[PDB]
Amino acid sequence: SERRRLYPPSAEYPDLRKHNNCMASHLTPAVYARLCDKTTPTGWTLDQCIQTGVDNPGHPFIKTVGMVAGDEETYEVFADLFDPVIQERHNGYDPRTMKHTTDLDASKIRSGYFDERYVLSSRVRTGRSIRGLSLPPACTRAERREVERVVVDALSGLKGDLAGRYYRLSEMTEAEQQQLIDDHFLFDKPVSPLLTAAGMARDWPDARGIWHNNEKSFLIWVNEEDHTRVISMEKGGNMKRVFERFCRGLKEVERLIQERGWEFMWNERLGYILTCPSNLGTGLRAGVHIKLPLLSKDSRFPKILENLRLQKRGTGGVDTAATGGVFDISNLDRLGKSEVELVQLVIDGVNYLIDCERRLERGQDIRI
Amino acid sequence: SERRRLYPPSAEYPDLRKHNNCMASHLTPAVYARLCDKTTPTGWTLDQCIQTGVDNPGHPFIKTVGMVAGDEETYEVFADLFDPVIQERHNGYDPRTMKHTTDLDASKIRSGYFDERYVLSSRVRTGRSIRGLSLPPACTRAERREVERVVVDALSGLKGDLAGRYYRLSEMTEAEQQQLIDDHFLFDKPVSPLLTAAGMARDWPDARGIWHNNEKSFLIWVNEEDHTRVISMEKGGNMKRVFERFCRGLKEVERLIQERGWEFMWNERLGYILTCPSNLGTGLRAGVHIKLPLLSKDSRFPKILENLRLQKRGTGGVDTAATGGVFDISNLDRLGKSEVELVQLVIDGVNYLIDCERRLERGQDIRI
Amino acid sequence: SERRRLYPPSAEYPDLRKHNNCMASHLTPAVYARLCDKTTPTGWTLDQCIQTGVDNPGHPFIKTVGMVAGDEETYEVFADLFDPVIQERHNGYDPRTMKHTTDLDASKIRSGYFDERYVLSSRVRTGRSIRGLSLPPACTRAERREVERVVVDALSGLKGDLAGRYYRLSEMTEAEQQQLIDDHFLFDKPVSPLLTAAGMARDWPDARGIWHNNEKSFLIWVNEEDHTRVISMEKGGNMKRVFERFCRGLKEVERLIQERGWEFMWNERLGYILTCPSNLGTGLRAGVHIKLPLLSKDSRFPKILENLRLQKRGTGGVDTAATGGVFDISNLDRLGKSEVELVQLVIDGVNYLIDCERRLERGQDIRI
Amino acid sequence: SERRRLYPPSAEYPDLRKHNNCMASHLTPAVYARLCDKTTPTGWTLDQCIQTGVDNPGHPFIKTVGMVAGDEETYEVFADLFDPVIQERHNGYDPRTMKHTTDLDASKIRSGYFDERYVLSSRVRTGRSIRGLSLPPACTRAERREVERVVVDALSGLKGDLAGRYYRLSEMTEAEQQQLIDDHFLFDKPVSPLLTAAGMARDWPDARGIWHNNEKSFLIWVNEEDHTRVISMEKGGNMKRVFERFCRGLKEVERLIQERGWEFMWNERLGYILTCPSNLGTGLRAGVHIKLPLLSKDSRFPKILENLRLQKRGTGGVDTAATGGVFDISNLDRLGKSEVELVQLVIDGVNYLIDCERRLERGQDIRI
Amino acid sequence: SERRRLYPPSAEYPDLRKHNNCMASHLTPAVYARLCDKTTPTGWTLDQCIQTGVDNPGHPFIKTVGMVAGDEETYEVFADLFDPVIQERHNGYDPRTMKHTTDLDASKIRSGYFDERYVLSSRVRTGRSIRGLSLPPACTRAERREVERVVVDALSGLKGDLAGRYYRLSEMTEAEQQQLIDDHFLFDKPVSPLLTAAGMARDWPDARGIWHNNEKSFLIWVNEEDHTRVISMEKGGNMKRVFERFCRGLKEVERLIQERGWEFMWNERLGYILTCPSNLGTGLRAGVHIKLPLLSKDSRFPKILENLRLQKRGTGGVDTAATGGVFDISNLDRLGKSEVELVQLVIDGVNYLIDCERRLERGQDIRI
Ligand SMILES: Nc1ncnc2c1ncn2[C@@H]1O[C@H](COP(=O)(O)OP(=O)(O)O)[C@@H](O)[C@H]1O
Ligand SMILES: Nc1ncnc2c1ncn2[C@@H]1O[C@H](COP(=O)(O)OP(=O)(O)O)[C@@H](O)[C@H]1O
Ligand SMILES: Nc1ncnc2c1ncn2[C@@H]1O[C@H](COP(=O)(O)OP(=O)(O)O)[C@@H](O)[C@H]1O
Ligand SMILES: Nc1ncnc2c1ncn2[C@@H]1O[C@H](COP(=O)(O)OP(=O)(O)O)[C@@H](O)[C@H]1O
Ligand SMILES: Nc1ncnc2c1ncn2[C@@H]1O[C@H](COP(=O)(O)OP(=O)(O)O)[C@@H](O)[C@H]1O
Ligand SMILES: CN(CC(=O)O)C(=N)N
Ligand SMILES: CN(CC(=O)O)C(=N)N
Ligand SMILES: CN(CC(=O)O)C(=N)N
Ligand SMILES: CN(CC(=O)O)C(=N)N
Ligand SMILES: CN(CC(=O)O)C(=N)N
Ligand SMILES: [Mg+2]
Ligand SMILES: [Mg+2]
Ligand SMILES: [Mg+2]
Ligand SMILES: [Mg+2]
Ligand SMILES: [Mg+2]
Repeated sequence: SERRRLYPPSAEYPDLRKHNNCMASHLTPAVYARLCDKTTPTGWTLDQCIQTGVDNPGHPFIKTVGMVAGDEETYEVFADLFDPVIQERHNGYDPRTMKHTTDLDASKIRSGYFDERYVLSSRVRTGRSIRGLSLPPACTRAERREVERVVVDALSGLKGDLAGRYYRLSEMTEAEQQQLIDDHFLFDKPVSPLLTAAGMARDWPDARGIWHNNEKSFLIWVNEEDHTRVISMEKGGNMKRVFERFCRGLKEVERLIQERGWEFMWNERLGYILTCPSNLGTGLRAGVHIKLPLLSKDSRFPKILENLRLQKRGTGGVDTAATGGVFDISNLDRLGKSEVELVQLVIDGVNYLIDCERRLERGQDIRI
Repeated sequence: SERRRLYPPSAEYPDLRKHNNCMASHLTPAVYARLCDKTTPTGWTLDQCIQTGVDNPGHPFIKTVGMVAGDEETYEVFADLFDPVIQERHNGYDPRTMKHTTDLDASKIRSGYFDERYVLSSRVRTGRSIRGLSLPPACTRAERREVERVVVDALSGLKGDLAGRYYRLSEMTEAEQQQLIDDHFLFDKPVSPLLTAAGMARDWPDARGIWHNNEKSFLIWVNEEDHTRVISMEKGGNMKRVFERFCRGLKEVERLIQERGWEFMWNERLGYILTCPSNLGTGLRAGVHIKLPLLSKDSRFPKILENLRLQKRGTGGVDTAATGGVFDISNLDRLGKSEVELVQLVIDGVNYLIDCERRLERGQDIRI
Repeated sequence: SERRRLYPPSAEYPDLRKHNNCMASHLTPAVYARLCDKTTPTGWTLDQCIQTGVDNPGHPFIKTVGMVAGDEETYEVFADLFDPVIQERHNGYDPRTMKHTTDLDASKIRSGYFDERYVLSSRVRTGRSIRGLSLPPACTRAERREVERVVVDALSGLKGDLAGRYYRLSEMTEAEQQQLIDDHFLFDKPVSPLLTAAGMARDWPDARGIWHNNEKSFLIWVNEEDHTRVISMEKGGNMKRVFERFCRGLKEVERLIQERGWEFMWNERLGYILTCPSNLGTGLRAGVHIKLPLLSKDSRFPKILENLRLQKRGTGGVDTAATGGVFDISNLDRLGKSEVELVQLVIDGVNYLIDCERRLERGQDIRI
Repeated sequence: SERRRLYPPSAEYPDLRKHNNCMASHLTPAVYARLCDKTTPTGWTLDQCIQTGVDNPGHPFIKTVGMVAGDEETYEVFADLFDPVIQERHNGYDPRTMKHTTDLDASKIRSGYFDERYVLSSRVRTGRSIRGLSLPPACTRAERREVERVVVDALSGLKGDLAGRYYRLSEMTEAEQQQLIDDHFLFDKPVSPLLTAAGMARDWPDARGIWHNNEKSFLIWVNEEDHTRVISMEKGGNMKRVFERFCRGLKEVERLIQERGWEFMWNERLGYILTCPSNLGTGLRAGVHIKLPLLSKDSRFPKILENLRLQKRGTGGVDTAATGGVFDISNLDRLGKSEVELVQLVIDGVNYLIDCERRLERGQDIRI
Repeated sequence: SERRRLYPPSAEYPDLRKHNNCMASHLTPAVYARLCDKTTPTGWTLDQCIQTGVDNPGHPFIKTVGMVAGDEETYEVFADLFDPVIQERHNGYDPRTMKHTTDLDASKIRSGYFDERYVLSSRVRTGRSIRGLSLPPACTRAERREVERVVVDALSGLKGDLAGRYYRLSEMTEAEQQQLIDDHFLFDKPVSPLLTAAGMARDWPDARGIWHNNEKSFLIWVNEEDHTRVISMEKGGNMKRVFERFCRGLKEVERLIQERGWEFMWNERLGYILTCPSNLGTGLRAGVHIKLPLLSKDSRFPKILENLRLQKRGTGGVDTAATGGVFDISNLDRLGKSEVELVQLVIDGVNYLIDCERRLERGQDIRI
């Protein structure tokens, strides 16, 4: 009968009295009640959006957004809650008002060769989603396999230095996977609290893989946390070369993907659409491992990092803790700035941190 | 969204831990859960069926059914709950298995003349509903006005001794209504707990009325608790004449109503459909007021009345209390027996009560 | 078939040729026809809105609105009929044009101490509804129980002077309920014509209760006529202290209710949404009992009360009559004025009344 | 809203207190209420079925059925009312139980030559409906034009003696139409009470016509009262030749119609479906005009005609009255008997009438 | 279940990596994804629109549009893809912005008499569609037969010189059809790649025909590639007479068609709606066969033709190749210019070609 009553929205309201994520900070009964009936065309709902944040009040060693997107329409359907979260997460960028700009030209990255005695590694990463296919939080098995096929067929066309091979996760022995992970190449096993709580570990390891070139300097993760993750690595401090290779490889990958009639999720308001709102815009993370000695001598690190808009994760893995003083330092914000700007910002911040190696002098300037 | 959850049926289950009506006795969580989604074509629901019983755990000075019907389909839609209630209320008659038979022949009711020193009044009543129109618990204003028009137009054709007039309740002064009520002719004001709790007092006194003959021995209540209530009264103990007049007048009224294309609610399983399950079948109540000085001398009355299947109400209605020793004693069951049988049963029971009035002897036989 | 015809709206139009309530005054065939198809999302309809007014043309000893709301959406869905009624009931306030403002500050209400020889009691009351739950006229059993649980859990957090206990109506003996009612604390039994006609007495006494502090100066009625009624009472003429306690207790109750994810029905156009349109806005009634020998000497009372915008009800109960010259005099209008303004208005009116009623002089100024 | 009530079926029940047609005889409130919601796939309803009977209580000089069909499905959808009417109209044939048989063989119809001094004309007629197209009572303009095109294209193939031409009613001058009607060839103007009341005169004379052979002994009415009416006429009493020509022409017409992918409405339970239930089965009417001076000498005619199952219409149509003693005497029943049987029955009845006509003796045997 | 996923639009995107038609040039993944859900009221879809272009990447000896329309609504529903195609196909005409104008006046077309030693034939053609009926790509058998009936009935009214006869394709022997085709009168057999791939050859030769006058100078193709194709032919270079006859015959045909209540597909934005977007606007093709000896001497022919906006097809048939040096040279664009303008343009271009024979001089001016 239509006379039966539904549970009022406040009855479903989550208990966030001890949570410490942006979703919990920006979620109110009014917003929840307003959005609790809406749904994206593929069936994504607000509860599925905020489940990861509800289940994870903490999650060291960083501040978590606590939300994910199930498809492209999510960011538009639930904008009333995503917009404040995006604005807070990206230090003031306002998706409602301003637009995002992207340029990939390493030529404007003049300089950018770190001290080889302090870095030991440099990486540049981005993510990409295929339009028309649900994101990992919501994708079914068929959609995930479709993403894998599209990406593999497109990547088969890479030639020259970028020429490489695809390795299916389900077809590689445990020893090979462990070796790849320990070498910082392959993505870790599905143990991240966000990955599990959001539902991105379903059907593991089906349809996940890694496509890498022979030198293993160019890599592409398929179906780990985004549809694709394009990575350029180098065991050194030559961020300039890493970024140049990353730019050319990304351009080639985009061209080959678009050749087959597939286009990437993208809108000028948000840039490139990805699952975590923290990866919107460029989705670019340019970072470096940093030397164990000397940087072990820092005391007021968090304030300096926050003022430089740099995020510090432990050694390999955001879910891990720094061992021996080695830190993965990268940019914090990815939306509102272009890739060249973000890479230059990372270079400047890391150079500032290096200059702050006061093993011979004293005093830190912080220098907001 | 379709992902929202409804209140489970047990959440709506009434609290009947102190109720004393047949609905409360025969209502169980399984039945409520099974029937809580169903609804009659006009929108009647189980909650509306059992509201009067839920709101009225007590209601002296009789045992109440605690249910009503909103339309003809109710008794079929919610039969899983009405059938046990009907069976218990009508001392074993099983609506599922057996059928109801009706005969209105005042020839086979020989005798039936009480002692004028003990009765002082004799009345015979029945009810009738117009098919296609909602019952008073659920009828809207338009439906009630339609019932009034149909009944008044049909009754305009009564001729001879039965010839009479219609008096609209909204058009009679308070003094006239009080005089009619105090004379036991007109129905009382809408104060009955069943009438109020079931919703039969909505829009009072709109479309309610009384059609009576000049001698006021033949009366018809329009829209009080059933669509029509046909009554034959006589200030005496001559039940034979009262029943003869009642039978002929009822036959004429039925003929005139059917002449215009309207038919009465009726099915051979239940007989004549009325709002209260206690009035099903014949819907016939034949009773007599009883002497004040004499029957005040009874002590074990309730057992004798129950064994004779006679119900005792106070003078001036069921909601009042007997004063001075005058009681309204009528038949208790109306379904499964024919009108002639019920009238003969009432006569036999009243004669037994008169015989038991032994102011000169002692000892009551009870005589189940 | 779709060729079947519906009863035209005028066929359902109520017969209000003798009614004396605002609904009857402002209801016209055009409005009824326009609104007779609409319905709130929960199924509330215009007929259910106006049933109480249709059934009750009179109801001394005050002028009745004759309408109720089944949920929050009602006031918006049937605004074409509620707006004129609200405007007339609240002496000119126009819900369409102007806005409502609320301030609960016991600082700006200086003075407010009556004469102990003329008052004997001072009370301040307000009502509150939980958003997302149907109002008492339309609420089901599950919704009523949900309201009770939310309110009881929230009120369990009151500490200090306000600390108190909840008493369930179904679990208190008749003697205790009678003692509480006779002491002016508990709400009366469900006999009010409005309460019965509107359908607010369904399932009584299930899920109704009273939460009061140890001193019984702070009380909260649960599910009588609104979802909650917050009351602060004191046997004396010290309205200042009563209002201060009322303000602080109300603020604490609102905070505790909102802590659990529930919010009160409220919109700046109408203020706080309640069942009766006469309680909209602040929903605040500040009143005092009156000494028996004294105000019994008044003769032109009604004009003075109307000019002061004060309502006069009998001793305890709007449905009762004044006995021994003891009157419950409170403010008449609740929407368009703030709580401080209403309390000051009540104080000024009562002080004027005390200044009037001259056993040593003669002549009443009326003083519009 | 779904809470609005519909007019109860008895409110729409027709007033048949003075009607004298089979529909009025066999229509009861129960049947009307049961069937008043049903409808054929094309939208035909019971009211449209019985409109002609409701509007025409009388209609001399015969007994009328008072019903029509809007399409093939009607006879199945409203069988609960058509079946008793068909049974009464066709002297006991039971559509529910027995089946209809058809044979068109002019070999087994030996004899059949009336007295040329008494007949002056012999005619044989049948009707046919095209399956998939609404009947004249319900057909739209497009459907009527489709019927006309199908019939004309099929009839263009008639060769030899049957070769003829189509004449469109809208393209023939009033003088030509009057001459054709007065010669008993063309159908009369749309003035029949049945034709007008049922709705078969809509858009007249659009898409109506007559296709006749050069000798005008073979004719086909298009869209007058059935989709097609096949007629074979002759002057004199040579019924055998008329029936032989009728049979061969009908067979050829059926073959040509079926060649184009169209089939006739037909089911073994009812035979050939036509608008009026009186034309079901064979739909065959074989009749003769009869002598003016002579049969004017009959006195007990109606009983003899009824006992012979012969119907007597006036000359120049059913709606006219016999002039000068000339009568159109044909078979009364068309369903349950085969065409050969019906023609033989007509011959036997007319021969009996001739034998009883001779006034040289006295006494009529009636001879049921 | 609603949780099942659909193939993403890019999965259905056609593979056009080697196609050479305007649809392939102007089709992009974004447009396909945007339009792949839409559909005209009759069920036409984008895939059905572009099937012919997808299946035919080449098709000498001209540039093909690669699209067709299934009904009138197509050009509006899929305008996002048809508009750029129309603009490119009609040398800059913008359907979104500008409007189309039509005038058929053979008075303002003075001159127009070619050299009889170079032409040997002149023809003027247009197409017309009946509003409310699906176009040949999507029309069912019933719709095609309806078009045939409407056109034949209308054309039966042609009188005088234009008087002619209809010849049904299914009723003419192979020899007659071959003779008509070889004489350049009848349309070729259904072998055109566009006709087959678009679905215009379904049910061949049902409901196709040719209506021509006795002199065979005025012809009308029924149901070949448009609903109607009106043609005026004449051996020789007297284009003025051909165009005059064409104009008067077209006006008469339009009048006769409109007399019966049928109107032609037409809107001022696009002109006359036809299946191929290359025939929009006037739908007019005025052309001439050209001399074999002399025009065989052309060397830079294609550039001259393109600059003159003239299209060159082989001898009879767009799908055939020029034999012996005889070419069918007509106007290329049909939308944005009026019929008189197009005919004058054709005359000027053909005269320029004649003057460029240069059998006695040297040098071609091209003369854009
Ligand atoms: N500067 C770096 N040098 C080498 N490896 C890195 C660097 N930054 C990240 N990685 C590798 O990336 C993997 C996953 O890191 P994660 O915190 O998930 O980064 P992301 O945000 O790109 O997922 C780790 O196994 C780590 O070894
Ligand atoms: N035997 C009787 N004699 C006189 N009046 C009677 C008798 N029985 C019932 N009544 C009258 O009928 C009225 C209503 O009685 P009630 O118990 O409601 O009857 P019902 O069973 O028809 O509802 C009362 O005012 C009462 O006086
Ligand atoms: N000034 C007062 N002093 C003591 N009790 C009061 C006062 N005003 C109202 N009450 C109590 O409130 C109860 C209900 O009063 P009612 O007319 O319903 O007011 P409300 O409009 O708040 O419901 C009564 O039982 C009465 O005793
Ligand atoms: N035996 C006959 N001879 C000549 N004409 C006849 C004969 N029977 C019928 N008709 C003609 O048929 C026409 C219509 O008759 P009608 O009663 O409508 O027959 P039907 O019921 O078959 O339509 C009349 O004009 C009448 O002249
Ligand atoms: N100038 C012309 N003279 C004679 N016949 C022509 C001429 N132009 C076209 N045709 C005839 O038209 C027929 C079909 O030509 P087609 O290329 O389909 O033109 P359209 O675009 O009008 O269909 C051919 O059989 C051809 O003989
Ligand atoms: C650790 N997280 C969550 C976040 O960035 O807030 C990732 N999206 N990787
Ligand atoms: C008193 N009652 C209730 C009952 O019979 O149970 C009436 N239906 N009158
Ligand atoms: C007495 N009433 C009715 C009214 O205020 O009109 C209450 N709502 N309490
Ligand atoms: C006269 N009628 C009606 C009837 O047969 O009842 C015709 N159907 N022709
Ligand atoms: C040859 N074609 C295709 C085209 O014009 O592109 C025809 N529509 N005739
Ligand atoms: Mg990661
Ligand atoms: Mg009663
Ligand atoms: Mg109250
Ligand atoms: Mg006829
Ligand atoms: Mg062609």
